[PDB]
Amino acid sequence: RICYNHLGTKPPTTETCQEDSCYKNIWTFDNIIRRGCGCFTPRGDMPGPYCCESDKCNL
Repeated sequence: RICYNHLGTKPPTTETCQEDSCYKNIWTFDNIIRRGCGCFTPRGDMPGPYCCESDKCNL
């Protein structure tokens, strides 16, 4: 599937990745959208970003 791992300062790379789930992380520390193919933490307001099992999965 495709999930981006851009921003911080440098915005061009995207992870055309093989994992069963990917996450949208919109906080970090630096107030930014920097994220990836990983996750696998049930997001029942548990430690982690919001994690989904679809291509992009809402930008």
